[PDB]
Amino acid sequence: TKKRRNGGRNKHNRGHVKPVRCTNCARCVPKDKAIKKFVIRNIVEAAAVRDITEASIWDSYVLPKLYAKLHYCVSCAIHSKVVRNRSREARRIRTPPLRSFPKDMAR
Amino acid sequence: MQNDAGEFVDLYVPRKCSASNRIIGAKDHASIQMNVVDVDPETGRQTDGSKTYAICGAIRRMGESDDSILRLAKADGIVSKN
Amino acid sequence: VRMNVLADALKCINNAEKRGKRQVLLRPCSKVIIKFLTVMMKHGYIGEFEIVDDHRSGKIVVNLTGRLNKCGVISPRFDVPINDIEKWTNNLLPSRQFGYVVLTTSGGIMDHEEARRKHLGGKILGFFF
Amino acid sequence: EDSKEWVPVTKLGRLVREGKIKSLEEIYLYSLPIKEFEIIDFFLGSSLKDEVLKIMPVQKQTRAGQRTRFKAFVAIGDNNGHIGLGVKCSKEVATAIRGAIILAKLSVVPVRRGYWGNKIGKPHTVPCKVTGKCGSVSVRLIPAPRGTGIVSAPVPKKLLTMAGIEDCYTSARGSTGTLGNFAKATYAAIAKTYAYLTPDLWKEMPLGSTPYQAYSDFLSKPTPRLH
Amino acid sequence: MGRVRTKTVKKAAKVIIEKYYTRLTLDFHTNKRICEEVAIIPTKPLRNKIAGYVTHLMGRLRHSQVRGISIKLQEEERERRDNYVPAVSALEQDIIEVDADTKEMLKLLDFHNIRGLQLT
Amino acid sequence: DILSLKEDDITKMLVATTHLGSENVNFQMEQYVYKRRADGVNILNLGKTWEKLQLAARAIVAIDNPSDIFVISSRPIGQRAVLKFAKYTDTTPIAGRFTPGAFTNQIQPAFREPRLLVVTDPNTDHQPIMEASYVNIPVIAFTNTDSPLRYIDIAIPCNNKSAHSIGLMWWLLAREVLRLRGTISRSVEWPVVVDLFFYRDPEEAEKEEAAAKELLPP
RNA sequence: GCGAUCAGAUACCGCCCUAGUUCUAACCAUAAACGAUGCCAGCUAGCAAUUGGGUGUAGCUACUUUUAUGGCUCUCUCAGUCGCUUCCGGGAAACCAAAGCUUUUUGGGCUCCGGGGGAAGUAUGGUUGCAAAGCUGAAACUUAAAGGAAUUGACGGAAGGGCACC
RNA sequence: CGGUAAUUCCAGCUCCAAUAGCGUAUAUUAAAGUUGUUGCGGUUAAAACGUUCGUAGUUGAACUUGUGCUUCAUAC
Repeated sequence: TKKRRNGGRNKHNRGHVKPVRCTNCARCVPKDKAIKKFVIRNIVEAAAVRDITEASIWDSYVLPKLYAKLHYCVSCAIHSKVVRNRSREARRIRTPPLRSFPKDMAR
Repeated sequence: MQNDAGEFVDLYVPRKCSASNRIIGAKDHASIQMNVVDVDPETGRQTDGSKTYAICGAIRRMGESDDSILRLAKADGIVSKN
Repeated sequence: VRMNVLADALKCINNAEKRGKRQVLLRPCSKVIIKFLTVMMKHGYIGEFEIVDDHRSGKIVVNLTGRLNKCGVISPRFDVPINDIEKWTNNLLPSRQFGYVVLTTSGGIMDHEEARRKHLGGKILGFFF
Repeated sequence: EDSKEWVPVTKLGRLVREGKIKSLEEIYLYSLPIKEFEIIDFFLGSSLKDEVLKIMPVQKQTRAGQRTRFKAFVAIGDNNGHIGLGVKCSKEVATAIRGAIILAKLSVVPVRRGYWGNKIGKPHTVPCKVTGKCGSVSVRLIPAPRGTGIVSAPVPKKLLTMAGIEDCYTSARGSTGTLGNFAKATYAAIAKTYAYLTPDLWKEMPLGSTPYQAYSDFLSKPTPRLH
Repeated sequence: MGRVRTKTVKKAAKVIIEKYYTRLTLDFHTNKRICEEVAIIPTKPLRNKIAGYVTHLMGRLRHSQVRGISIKLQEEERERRDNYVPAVSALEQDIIEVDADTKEMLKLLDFHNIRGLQLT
Repeated sequence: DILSLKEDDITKMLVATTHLGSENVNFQMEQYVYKRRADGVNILNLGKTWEKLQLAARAIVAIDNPSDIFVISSRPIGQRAVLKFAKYTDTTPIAGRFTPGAFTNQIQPAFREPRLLVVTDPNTDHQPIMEASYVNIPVIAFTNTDSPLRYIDIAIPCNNKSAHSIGLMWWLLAREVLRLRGTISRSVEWPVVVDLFFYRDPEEAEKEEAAAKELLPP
């Protein structure tokens, strides 16, 4: 009942490597086999953007965003619908797809 | 195969690969008997008397179908000046 | 480490015709090995084989006609007298019809039916068909 | 009663119904794809008789509650030099036993018969040592001298007698009681008898005929010619 | 939308225009009447089925035809869609464009010493 | 001689960008190309491939009935050349949907058994050669450098990517099948114009009418 | 220890701190100590990344100046390692470029090490540890099966998509 | 298989087996290529010491006098 080929992630000629805990579970897991979503999320959530332009001291100040690389474990991914359940064959790609729009939650 | 009193006894003799000397199996359904033909040396004008060959599918599975006949055409001097 | 310089030379010949390598780059030019390739040509099993000699060991080029099935080797050189050569036929050959195990006795390297006429007991190196 | 006069699907059976192919080896040079069983009954039918191996059952699992299906190993074969194997599912036995036997006609192989130790008088057994490895079933064929019959399991003897051998030391390793790969591997074992290069075969050939080109005139005409 | 054309009102429709696009127009209530002549419907609600859809495609027949149907009246102009457009030939008649590493291949294989100019 | 390259035609091969080769080599495809330019241009031996037109030509002739040779192109850029290619040779133009398998027919008593095979594109038509590979078929083809060369005999690399390339390669073969027992009268110039295997304009085709007649009223 | 929750919670959640993680001195020496695949010699297939080291730019770029050392790009190269491709190899299969070349009742070397369950990694002694414990390891008895991948029943509170006032 | 309409039980019936022999249990070899060099297995079905050196082990490159030359017995 081995399904993945290599297994988790990134254990080529090392052994056992650095962990850091998940944010939404903190089951302390190694840095390779945990889902690592990285997001530049915006501050006003794209709704108060029209309000701060009126209340700005300067010409729109133009708004920055936040940067922080968050770290998720496996059930954290599935209990928030992050990445889930391809086929026995459709687990064999990493690099594609999005194909449609500039992805939200940034935004 | 052949008996003491000189006879092709069994049923027949199956084919063999002209290029790389393999056998032609009875159910190997990827073996080709292609028959290339000659040219009059002045201009066109195909004459009769042709050159058939036997290629096995094990060569055709590796992708060496094409340049294997390039060996035999140069070995028979048909496609020359190469 | 190159343990037996005989057997490693034999197997790459068998690891040629499967993908259809008509040629063999081969090492390292021992005179016991030169006493062996012509036995293939003594029944016409391979093509033309030639040997360049660097001044370390030499190396062999071997062309092939494609008539072989498998050449093999018993290891190491088991001692075999005359009265028990027939045991090494049926365990190593498909039939009494064709194929040739090859031993070497005190008179030299030969075929087994050659040895069955020369009548001198000796040591197995390999076999082929 | 036929009851139906055979129609050619392809032009290959059109050639044999026109009587321009009278040789079973004529398809066997270039391994012609024979996808009509009528050509097998064109040349043969004489000495081409059949024997069932098993009628063993299977099951298909459904929503409610089962589904039972049949499966019959069978083997037809000409009494000297040919055999066929095949199997087919069916929801009834009589739909299988009259239909599954059609498949083995597409699996008719020339069986090469050989001597063992003396070149006199119509070679009998097998050219050389040939194994058929298929699904934990490795039937190794070993040539035999006279008198000694086909030794095997109790099951595959009906295959080999209706193929044409008389004398062979033969076994395999494993669970032959799982018969499904056992009779199948022998069908692959006996088929390899023309996949072995022999020094008897070291002279080659007149290199080919290709009866497409030899019979294109009947191919080129669009008329449904009888005879 | 909510009503879907079934197989009987569609797969039977592919030949009736293909056989008789001539002397048939987009006018429904007479093409409703024409179903009795070329065909035989069992019931006129199926005539209310099969005639409305084929009249719901005659402009789509005329403009931007879609696969699955053959008109046989525009089929003969496809041979005049196999037109020569005069006068396409070699571009600058030689052409003089050469990659300057196939220029020796114009010299070493071909004996043609014809004009070849290199562009980087 | 005349069976040599006839170098005026090679001048049209430079128009057909036949010198350009694709970048992945596929080591079985090596002999016909010679050198690689920087910024990704592979430069092919064009003197080799003309004799491989000939070896393709020397095989397709000496087959009596010209019906059971089937010309194949799934990509619509190649379908434009091949259906007009069948206006002179008597092949069956089968370009596009091949409807697999072709092997238990419905209305035709003449079974869909191909005998000989020509294909423009080796890569996108990897399926109908695999159709034909079961039934002992020679598969003559054009190709490029990056190509699975399985069951392809023979393969003719020129460019295999542009309409100006692929439409003219069929024009050369139509010479040699008619130069070799096809009453073209010994390698003389075509009676027809030699560029009719071409997109007159890409789809959708703009309204350029037949025989280039111009509108007198706007 | 205390609050909830629960029928019970001695738990999944909270609050407090206690052993300890800390670094120095040693002491056991076992882990799923896993790539569940020992190590060294040979051949057999690509393709794409990338590490270093070389090498060719018939390369640009950098300005200390066109240069120079320097950067990147291309080319070649060995040690590869990853990934992907399809046996055309091998397997019972998933998977495998070696788990292939152990096919033909086969052979490139060398070591341990398994023969159905559960009895059981328990007894019995030795041996080793300051200890908790380890190198070590059976038997009467009892049992016809325990499992290996795969197909099917779960658009049986499990994922994704669409339906009626059962 | 036997849990009320028994193809396995008890009888009768016929049928069969080998035949002056049949059967029991008990050890032993074959079947069993399930004690194996020939002849398997170790990804996971039972299964590589976590480890690296390391003697006793055991296995080890290549290279170290010949093809010829002439004749005859001798195939033809």
